[PDB]
Amino acid sequence: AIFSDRYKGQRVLGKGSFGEVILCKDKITGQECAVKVISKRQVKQKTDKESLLREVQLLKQLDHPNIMKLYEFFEDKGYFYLVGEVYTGGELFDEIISRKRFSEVDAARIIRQVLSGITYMHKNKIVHRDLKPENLLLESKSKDANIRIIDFGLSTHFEASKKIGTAYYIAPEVLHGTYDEKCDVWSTGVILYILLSGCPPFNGANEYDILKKVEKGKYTFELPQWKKVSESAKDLIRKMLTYVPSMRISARDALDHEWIQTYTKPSLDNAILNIRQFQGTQKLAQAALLYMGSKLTSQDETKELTAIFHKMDKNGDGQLDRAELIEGYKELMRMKGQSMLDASAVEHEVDQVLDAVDFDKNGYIEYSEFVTVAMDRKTLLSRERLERAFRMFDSDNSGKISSTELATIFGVSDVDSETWKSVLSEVDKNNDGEVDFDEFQQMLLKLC
Amino acid sequence: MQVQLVETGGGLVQPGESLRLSCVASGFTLDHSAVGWFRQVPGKEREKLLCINANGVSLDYADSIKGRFTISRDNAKNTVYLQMNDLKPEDTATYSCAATREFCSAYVFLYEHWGQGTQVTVSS
Ligand SMILES: [Ca+2]
Ligand SMILES: [Ca+2]
Ligand SMILES: [Ca+2]
Ligand SMILES: [Ca+2]
Repeated sequence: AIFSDRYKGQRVLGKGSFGEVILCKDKITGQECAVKVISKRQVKQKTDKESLLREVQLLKQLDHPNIMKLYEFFEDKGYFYLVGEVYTGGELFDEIISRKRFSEVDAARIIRQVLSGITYMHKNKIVHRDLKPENLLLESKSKDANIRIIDFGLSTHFEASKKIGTAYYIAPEVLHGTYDEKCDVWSTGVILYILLSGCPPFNGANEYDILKKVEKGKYTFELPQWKKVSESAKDLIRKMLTYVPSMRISARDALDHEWIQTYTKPSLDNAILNIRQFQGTQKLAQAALLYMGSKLTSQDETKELTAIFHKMDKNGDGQLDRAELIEGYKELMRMKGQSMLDASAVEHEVDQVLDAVDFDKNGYIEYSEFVTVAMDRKTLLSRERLERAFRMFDSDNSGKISSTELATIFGVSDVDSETWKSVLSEVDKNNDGEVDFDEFQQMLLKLC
Repeated sequence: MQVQLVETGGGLVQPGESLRLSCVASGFTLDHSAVGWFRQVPGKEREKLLCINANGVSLDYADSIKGRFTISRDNAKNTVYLQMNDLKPEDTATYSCAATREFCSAYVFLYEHWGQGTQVTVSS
């Protein structure tokens, strides 16, 4: 049972909480697979080895259209290799925001697939615990292809050490300690909630606040977009989001619910908008943040940032790359108050996360992107800088930002061409065709 | 005066020839400016070509112009140069230059003080 003789590694594919996904080619069978590489040094193993191996064997025995099929498992002296089938379609929410129309029917199909997979896995007595939209992938880029869930049953054995974006979906019983499979349902519920509103039912500025909200267990449907949503869906959400597990609806029961039953043979535009805002700011938001960072800093800020950036830009090309980011990281953090005693590997890892704040994805971090990093969001997106920015964008001072004004500030000046119209619409909540300060602020602060 | 960049050196040339373009700053100095050259073909969005910081050079464009175009800098003469070699019928377009503070960006929209540019035409 050895990896190198069985599979061949090529290039990194995706980012996982427990380990990193890499595309691999097979020696003898000549097929492409996806391997999750988990580090014994980086992550802790909760259960003993034999238990993990047993669970993995059971997983290798299993098969369902809505779960990630697990082919092989390899244990290296240093690392763990978890081999399964490949996925090219990417995460679900991205595909959702890619499309123009999103109705309760689509969400019903999605949740049906999810709950089907969940029901199968529960039939074999397996619990995910950590269920997120990221764990929902599409096997192919083809439209209306079905969903496959990944990292099923791995959470029980591993606990990561890196942590905001799992608090939205975690179940109260999981937070309090011991739990059963129904926690997954709760998680699914949360997703469904988002799917219909584009906002988390339990929300907060940071992990602590979000966890406070979910632990309190209280939530509402007061948001305006819920007026566009049928009552049955809200009822199903209520049954899924009950604090006490025994009273909570099971996955199998939920699969036969009235909502999912009926809606599987209007458009929730504000919802999908809020999903786009939720997701990576694939919007006017990135351009606005970059503009604010590069052009709207005070003299002291510009001086300090330019100085530090010069110190980190070793070859002086005007870009920061992986190596320069690594060599300059500890000193940058030393500058930002917050790490002398930092292991080279976690330094490379955090440097990689910052490489995930590389908006244009050219592989380099510019000065503007760098300003987002060096300046905490509290300062860069203060009330003052936001107001000044909005005032700059709003030339005629009407109180709203027009498409033409956006085209004027940072524009090739194609007001038509559906460029600026599409870019505007992604932020235009009330559909007046303009951006008031509320929407600008919500855009840059991910607020609802 | 007011603040703008002016381009010169635009003309008609045979394929495979060489041409030199100039960008002069009026109303401000290039001392703290990173200047980049961009080419726009009619009905197409502006394309990053090259950029020079206050000092160093970056090849922003796709590698189609790599090794053929050089960007130069003379602060005293307030001028940025673009040396174009081995011209192709692919290269004919409007060439203009823009400036951002200190460091060369790779987002077109962070640039300012755009110029009317110069017509560069390669024979067909
Ligand atoms: Ca560099
Ligand atoms: Ca970048
Ligand atoms: Ca206005
Ligand atoms: Ca509006």
